[PDB]
Amino acid sequence: QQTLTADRLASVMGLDISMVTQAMVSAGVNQLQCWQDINTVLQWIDVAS
Amino acid sequence: PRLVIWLYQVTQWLTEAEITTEAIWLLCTPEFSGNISPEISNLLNNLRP
Repeated sequence: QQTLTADRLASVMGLDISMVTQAMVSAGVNQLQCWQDINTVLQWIDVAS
Repeated sequence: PRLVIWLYQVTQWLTEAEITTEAIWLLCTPEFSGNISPEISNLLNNLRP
């Protein structure tokens, strides 16, 4: 479905909510629709770390 | 000091019992996804008849 939220993903994967929100803002994605958005967010998070 | 002793005792127990902090968090957290899971759907489908 399209009910995945940033907070749920951050809690599940063990990241910090602030980092996930900032990565989502930077990557230009506002909704986690497909795997591409998640991949982009994770790439931004990894580069930042 | 009570909080410090509690943290020390809990961490020692977790290290001795070979349980990661994430596992204990999943065991004792009060938060939940709030979305019905495929396991629950299968349980309901098998239980209704």
